[PDB]
Amino acid sequence: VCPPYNADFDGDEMNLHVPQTEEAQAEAKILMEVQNHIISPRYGGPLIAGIQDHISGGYLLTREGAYFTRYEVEQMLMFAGMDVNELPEPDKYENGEPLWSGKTIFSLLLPDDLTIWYRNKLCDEPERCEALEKLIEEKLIPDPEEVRKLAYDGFVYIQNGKLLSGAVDKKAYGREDGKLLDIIVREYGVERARQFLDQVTKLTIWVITHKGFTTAIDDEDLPQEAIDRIHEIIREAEEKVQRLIEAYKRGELEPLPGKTLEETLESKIMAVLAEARDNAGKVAERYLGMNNHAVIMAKTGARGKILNITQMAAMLGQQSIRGKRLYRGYRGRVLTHFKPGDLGARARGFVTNSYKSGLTPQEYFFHAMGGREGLVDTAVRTAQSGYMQRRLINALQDLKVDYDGTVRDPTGIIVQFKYGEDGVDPMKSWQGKTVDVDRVIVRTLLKMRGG
Amino acid sequence: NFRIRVDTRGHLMHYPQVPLVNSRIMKAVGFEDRPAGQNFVVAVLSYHG
Amino acid sequence: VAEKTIKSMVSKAELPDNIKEELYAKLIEYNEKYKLKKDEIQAIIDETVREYQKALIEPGEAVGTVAAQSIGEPSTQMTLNTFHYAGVAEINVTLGLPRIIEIVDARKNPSTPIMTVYLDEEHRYDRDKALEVARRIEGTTLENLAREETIDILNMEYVVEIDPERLEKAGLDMEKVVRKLTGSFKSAEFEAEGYTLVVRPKKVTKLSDLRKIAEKVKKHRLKGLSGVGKTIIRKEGDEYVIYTEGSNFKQVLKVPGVDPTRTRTNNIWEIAEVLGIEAARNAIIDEIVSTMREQGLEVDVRHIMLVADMMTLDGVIRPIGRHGIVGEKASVLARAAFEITTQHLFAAAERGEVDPLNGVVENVLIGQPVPVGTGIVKLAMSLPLRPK
Amino acid sequence: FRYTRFEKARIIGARALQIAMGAPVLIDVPEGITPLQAALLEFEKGVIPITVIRPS
Amino acid sequence: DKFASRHGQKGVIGLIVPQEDMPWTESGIVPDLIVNPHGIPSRMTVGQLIEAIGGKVASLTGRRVDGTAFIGEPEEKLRKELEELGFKHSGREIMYDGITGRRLEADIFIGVIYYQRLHHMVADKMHARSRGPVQVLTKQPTEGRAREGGLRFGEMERDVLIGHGAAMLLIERLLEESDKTEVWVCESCGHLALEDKRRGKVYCPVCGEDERISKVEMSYAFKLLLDELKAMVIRPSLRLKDR
Amino acid sequence: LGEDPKDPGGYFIINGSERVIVSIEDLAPNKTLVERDERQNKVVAKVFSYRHGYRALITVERKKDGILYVTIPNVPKPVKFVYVMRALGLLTDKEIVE
Amino acid sequence: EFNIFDHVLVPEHRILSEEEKEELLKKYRIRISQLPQIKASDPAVVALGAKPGDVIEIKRKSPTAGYYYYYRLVVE
Amino acid sequence: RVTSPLSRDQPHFEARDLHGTHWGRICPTETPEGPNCGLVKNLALMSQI
Amino acid sequence: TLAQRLKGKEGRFRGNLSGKRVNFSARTVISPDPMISINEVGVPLAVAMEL
Amino acid sequence: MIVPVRCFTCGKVLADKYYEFKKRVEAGEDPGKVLDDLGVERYCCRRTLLSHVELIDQVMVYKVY
Ligand SMILES: [Mg+2]
Ligand SMILES: [Zn+2]
Ligand SMILES: [Zn+2]
Repeated sequence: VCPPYNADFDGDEMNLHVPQTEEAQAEAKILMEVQNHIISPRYGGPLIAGIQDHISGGYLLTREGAYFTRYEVEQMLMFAGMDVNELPEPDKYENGEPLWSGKTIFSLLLPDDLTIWYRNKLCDEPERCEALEKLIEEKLIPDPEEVRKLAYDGFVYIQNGKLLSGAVDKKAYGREDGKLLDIIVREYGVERARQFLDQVTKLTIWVITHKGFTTAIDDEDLPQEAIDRIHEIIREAEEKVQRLIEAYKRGELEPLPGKTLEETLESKIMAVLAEARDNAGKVAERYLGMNNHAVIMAKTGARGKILNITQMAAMLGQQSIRGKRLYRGYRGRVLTHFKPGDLGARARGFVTNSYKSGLTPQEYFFHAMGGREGLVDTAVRTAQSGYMQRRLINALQDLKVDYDGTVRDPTGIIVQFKYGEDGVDPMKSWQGKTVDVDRVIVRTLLKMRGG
Repeated sequence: NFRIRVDTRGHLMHYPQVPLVNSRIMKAVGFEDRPAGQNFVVAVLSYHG
Repeated sequence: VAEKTIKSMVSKAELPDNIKEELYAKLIEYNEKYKLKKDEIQAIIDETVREYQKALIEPGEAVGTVAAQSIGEPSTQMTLNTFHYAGVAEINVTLGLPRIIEIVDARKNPSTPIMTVYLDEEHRYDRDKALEVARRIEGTTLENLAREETIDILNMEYVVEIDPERLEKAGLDMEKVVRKLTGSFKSAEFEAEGYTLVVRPKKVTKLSDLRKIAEKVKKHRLKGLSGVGKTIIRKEGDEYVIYTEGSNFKQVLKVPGVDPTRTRTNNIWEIAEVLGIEAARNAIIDEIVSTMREQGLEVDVRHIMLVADMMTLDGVIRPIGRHGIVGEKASVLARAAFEITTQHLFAAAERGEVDPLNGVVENVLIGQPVPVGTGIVKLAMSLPLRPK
Repeated sequence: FRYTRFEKARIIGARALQIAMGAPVLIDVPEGITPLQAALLEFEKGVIPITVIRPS
Repeated sequence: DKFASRHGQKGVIGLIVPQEDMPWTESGIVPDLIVNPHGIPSRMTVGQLIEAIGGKVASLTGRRVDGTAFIGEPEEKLRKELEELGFKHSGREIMYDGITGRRLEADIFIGVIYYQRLHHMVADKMHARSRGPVQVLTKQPTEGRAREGGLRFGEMERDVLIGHGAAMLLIERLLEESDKTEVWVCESCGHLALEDKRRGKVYCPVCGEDERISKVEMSYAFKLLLDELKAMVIRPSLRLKDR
Repeated sequence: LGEDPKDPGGYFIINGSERVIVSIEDLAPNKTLVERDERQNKVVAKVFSYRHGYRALITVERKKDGILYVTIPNVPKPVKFVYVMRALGLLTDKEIVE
Repeated sequence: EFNIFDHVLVPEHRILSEEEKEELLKKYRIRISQLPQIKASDPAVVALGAKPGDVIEIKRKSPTAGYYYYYRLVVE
Repeated sequence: RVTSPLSRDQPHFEARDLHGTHWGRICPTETPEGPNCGLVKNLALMSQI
Repeated sequence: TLAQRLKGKEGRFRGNLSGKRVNFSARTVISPDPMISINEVGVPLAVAMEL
Repeated sequence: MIVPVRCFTCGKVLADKYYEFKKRVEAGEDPGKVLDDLGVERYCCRRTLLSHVELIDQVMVYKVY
């Protein structure tokens, strides 16, 4: 419960008031308690869910080859409230020692009838997802052994309470759309969801803690050959820009339609360099493996962006201020360390070194010009929003829904016959639509045919 | 001169320490002669959450 | 089992269900080619109605307040986007949060208008035919096909200057060169290298004041139709879409080739005077949605539709503040705490007027329960009550 | 007859206030319980005699 | 209490765990501060990692590493010296988990970072209000810790409670925690009546006692508002209505 | 004496509280600044000038019809440059021109 | 050559006979003066020849509930 | 501290941006956040008046 | 006078009527603990005795 | 502020080897052996002895009776 308050933890303060009269107190507990607000009225999706460690730990618990010894399983089911009898059973692998596959321990939380299947973010081979995609349509209940045990790490398949294939990431939990916590609140009231949420949290934490999840300094390192690969890219991209400047001087411009000649030059240049930065980023997403403790956080969605992991071992790129490139300076140049009248790549604000290798004095100053932009804006955008909200609240607060389903203003002037183009409340509708025939058919037909 | 002084609110951290790696400028300004902070020994890992 | 036999089972069960679900469920439940038998088919319809029956809004909700808050929350998280895109056609259309403020208010004027023009079945796949249309709407005066102006020395009095090539590479129609004397003020004559010179060998009115001649002949050119501006073309899914700057609705529909049934326009007012009032409502909805989607965030459509419908409640669109709903009729007390100036409008109500209550702010000022929420329920209970 | 969310809260709220000022309680024994929590168990057994006058 | 490094990793003390249940390195070192690993490759403070290695080398050798911008100690020397002193180059070691006791199946980074305690101390934030003295002429509660005040319930806080639909909760919070004055209104006149002690009776002006006068409960603030209209030539007839 | 040698000084001890004057960044008095172009009018120049306390503005604008006005602080109502020029001290048209 | 019809923004406005007025007004239990009110200008009303004191039935398509109806008057 | 004399609320986008002349006279990074941000700045270490 | 008494942009709607500080409250910093249920809140024992 | 009599992580007395350290290092004897020559194995004990300032001599001069 720290997306809805939009709180962090670096000193933010909260207040708490206690209602007194018996009618008021009762009213507060039935109508405003937390569990009645897992789905947000703004969009059809869950708002209270797993955050940073909750997602990342969930990945480590469900990867191909996460065999937990008997002592640990026993120790962690007592850490997650759940209370089972003498059925840890039955020890999938006893070759090395009698031990447990990671999928079965997670399976002890979902109820015994959830059949769901959806592709998720970690897939990288659209063919191996599709080799398994037909065996669900034309059979609907196969044996688990054949090709479900020929599983992939990115196609969540749960059938009647058993996670056969797939791995859990930010498509199950999380603040943006997760189609697992979502389905469990529609199908099985509200009270069930809080226990499933609560038990997932304390489970997932216990694996992440005892398994070790550090980040060191070598996680950003590339070898000598890959470094040289980036260097040749920065040289060619610079020389491409120089050739265009020489074309501008000799009057063979070939200018763009709309903009004036001076702006056509700038427009061509920015496109040339943006490709080169992204091209270096493709190299970074290629060489350093997906099995270190830093990229893992990036691809699942727990304080991540592949754009900043690449921005730590490759070019930073250009540096802009509200659109145009850096023009504000001395009469003819930006800084006094370049020659007057240089529109080159390096002169007009293009940093070549990364945060690891280190920024030089010219480049470091350029980076400050781009960083003050973000600072100024964020405090200004709030100002206009707050006033604007006061307008629409003092205009719409009067409307109610009458018992015959009609929205009426306080003077009996009917604003809308059958509310909101009738009749499903946005807190309970499916991504703009209503009842969802495609889900209901598969759900009831599976529970009856499966037996 | 903290012990002979009158001021609305003052602070005194008992055991300050000179920062391991610092800048050459900090010694030429006089921050090393009256510092403000301590050297912890940090480990990076996610504990119990 | 077959097609006709499940067109009747659904039929007599459709009474608790709605019209849209009837078409969708039948079409889909048919289209599963491994088709189940009969008993389970009844169960599906029986189950489906339960979901629908459980989705209706609970009478007593406060749909006004949640609509305001859900639209005013993402404005705080209204960060930047890639403002310098790698695109060409749409340019400087004022995205962001200030766009939302413009549509929420009336404003006849609004900054950077654009009107969109699609084409019919002849101009839909061909470059040379899309250009002729484009060139027909651009409209170029004389003050744009120049670089500057100066005067001469003795008797020459004036001169027109560079450049002349804007017709012999773009293709702007030498027949209209003769047209120019269409009720023109002065209009001399000298088409040499394509650049028409204009000599005036007279007197007392203008002698050398080359500034005030701006409102004269120079502005009075008409090399095209629809006094609007630039026109950019773009292949949008194998169809050429013409993106124009500014707006001129009355005369854009009366143009050969522009398909009149599909042009959409960013100007809120012009759509209301030409198309109609209900069409203005659809323009409001579409425009807000377009803004949110290009930012990443999504907001559910029922909120936008409430605000849009509520705003057009008089026929004429009126702003959301100080000249509209809060300024329009409410109760007298519902304008007492808004824009204190009231001593001219407040004394107006003192001549023959009443008030009952049932607002929101009147009841909170007096101490009464507001009529939304729990307040709209009334209880009743028979009093023997043997405990047992 | 299935209650709406708003009607449910009100009924409990009304019923709870009666329980404070007297008004004998049905089988609700355990150990020391607030007047609010008393109304919750009575409602869970569907014995609340308060009926909602529906405006229709 | 708030702690923060000199790079921007602001944070609050989360739990003060006993020394025994703390993971320790295959040497005698026991960590003092365990930092969340989700904060380094998110903010992009590579300088934090470099300082950690830099403090380890500096403590062992004995000389203080020079880190001034642009002409500071080259990165590669600290990594190449750390190894010859007897430690894996990457800053990582083998750590044993203090709770149960088995090596974590990973290596755990460890450094010497210079923190600093900030003055936003919890002793000066916490305070509570039961029922305090308020203003006399305007009748609002007081401000600050020297006069026992918290924050206010103004414009935005009314609109949020209405959204839920809590009518009962609303009334209690904004009015009842003030004064409620009971006045006797005439039914067919609309003007506020008039008592008389020593005899004990009410009496409205125009109609003499015969007409049933009724009690009406309202906020004291609103009664004063009627008077202002009454001081002018405006008549605020209160037409009451039955239960 | 009772002071510490590291204290750099530069502040006053008025009435007990230690007050310091934070330097204020002026906009270069007795200068000329040609303002920008084509927002509402043409170009305008602005000159701040102070002499013993008071500082006033004197623009010599020229809006896009060639009037060329001057602003005076006391009562706006711009006056033509050549009107004001003769009221100052130059009579003949040759004086202004040359 | 165009019209208010055949366009992706203007729905097909139709007029009710006198009988249906009373029938409609009993369902929603309201007075005549409480409905939204178009103006005597704007093409969509003047094309059909509508008189003040009428209830125009406008049927517009909503991309969520399919077919949704509405009703409006016309004043000067 | 060096302070500018403007309005603390209305946005001066052209007055807050780091101009090129600040190199070696005004500190490029030291700027307190809040409603000010950019208005109040700090003198560089290597600068004489 | 009267027209500056009932109003004058700072009279008696927004000042003392429609907004007030309230009673029965407390305010302080927050720190995390994932070992309690999703709806519970921890209240410091000093605050529990003043409310 | 006289040297912390214990280290902050490793419990081991340390004041008894501060003074003898300081005077020996202020004569040219390289610190990397002086510390080693005494009982200072791990580096956790070592940081607290290396970086410290002992301001107590300056502050003591001023008085408060
Ligand atoms: Mg915060
Ligand atoms: Zn009376
Ligand atoms: Zn130690």
